[PDB]
Amino acid sequence: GAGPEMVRGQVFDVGPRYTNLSYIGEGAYGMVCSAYDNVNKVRVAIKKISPFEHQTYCQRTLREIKILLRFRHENIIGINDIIRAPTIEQMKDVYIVQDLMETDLYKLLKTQHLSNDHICYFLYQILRGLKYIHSANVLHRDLKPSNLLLNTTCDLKICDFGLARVADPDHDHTGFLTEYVATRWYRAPEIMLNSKGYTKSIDIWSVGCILAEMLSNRPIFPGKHYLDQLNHILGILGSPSQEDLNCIINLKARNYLLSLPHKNKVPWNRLFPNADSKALDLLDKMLTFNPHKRIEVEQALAHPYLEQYYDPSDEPIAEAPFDDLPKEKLKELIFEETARFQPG
Ligand SMILES: Cc1cnc(Nc2cnn(C)c2C)nc1
Repeated sequence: GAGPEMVRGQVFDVGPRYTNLSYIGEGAYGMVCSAYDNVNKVRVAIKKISPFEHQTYCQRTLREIKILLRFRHENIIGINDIIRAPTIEQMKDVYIVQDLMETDLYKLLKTQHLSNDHICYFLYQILRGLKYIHSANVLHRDLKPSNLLLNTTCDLKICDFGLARVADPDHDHTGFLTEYVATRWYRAPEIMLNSKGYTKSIDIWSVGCILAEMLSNRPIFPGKHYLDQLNHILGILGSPSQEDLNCIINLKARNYLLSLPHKNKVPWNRLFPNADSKALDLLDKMLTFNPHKRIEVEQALAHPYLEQYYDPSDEPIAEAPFDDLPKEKLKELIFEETARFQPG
């Protein structure tokens, strides 16, 4: 006989297939470990999910499961296996089995200086992954260094699709200071002004912020609270032009911007004196105030900075485009979506 494996006073019950566990880290509702896969004879990553108590955990779990099982791309993390009980009644936790990566960009940026060739390659793979996501009419909505995994040879995979949504550009408008879910430092200016984050331009902003942080090892706009985030953006971009204010029809939002003193643009090359001039030209185009003028993913890939990698024939798209449900229907939905990994 035998008993289930334990990590730090936690059931991490993945055996007999997955053994020899090491703690990696965690989040709000999951411990993450590596484990030796006895079938494929490789170490893998396993994330323990326990979402059946909160309906926002269930929504987020299901959304990501569905997206990652549909998606297939070298720059997007997949799901290799899902472990759960054979019945709904006995199902308490779900384990998601994924390729084991060495680290993430957040950890790498706190410890390592990136050469220009590393920055270039990382940015290429982010955008290549993002082209596929956007081609499926999906928005990631939470791109940040900790959601970018790296292997030992610096190949990059996008993870964490829990906040992802289908794009909805005609329902993007909202009022001033609308509360938002995604990570503050990577939030586009429009979120704080008049946007629900339903357009592809929201992810490009986040990629711009990540590019800036790769250049200096420091987040470019570290806001300490909701409206501070906009202070930081305007601090570097300067005051919006008359033309860009004219696109902001909502009066509360517009008049807030008109109330502020004039701020000068901080030149990119002053902020980043050792950066490649082409990297700073692309940065400028991704961190454009006005989301309609902001560069799109496919244009970013065609930018001179990425000419060593750019190859649209090797940058694939999705074959096709990709609520009020209680906890019990969401549990049934999660059970159903994970059925393909069961023995029999
Ligand atoms: C899904 C997933 C999550 N994490 C990893 N690896 C990782 C990240 N940080 N560290 C220290 C390690 C070992 N691999 C895959």
